[PDB]
Amino acid sequence: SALGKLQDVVNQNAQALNTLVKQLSSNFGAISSVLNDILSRLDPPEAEV
Amino acid sequence: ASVYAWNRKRISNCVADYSVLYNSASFSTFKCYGVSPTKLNDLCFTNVYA
Repeated sequence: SALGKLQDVVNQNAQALNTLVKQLSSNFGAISSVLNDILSRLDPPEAEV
Repeated sequence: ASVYAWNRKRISNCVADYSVLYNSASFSTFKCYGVSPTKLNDLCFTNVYA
């Protein structure tokens, strides 16, 4: 634990990036979290929503 | 069958042409919810039930 101060900064940056990439897997109330699935499955009037 | 004993048929291991369902005018209501009607020929499915 000698170099903990640098390791905390590295871990916080990597964890923030990891959470940012994890946010892509959430649909946020939509039918799916994948854009390609929505583009392939729906007409534009529902796809815009 | 009647609506209390509605008949459920599994559809699997087939290639399905849904374009004869869209282009047929015999259906009074042809309404899809989770999928576009014109994209049915472009997608692959499982757990198909009629």
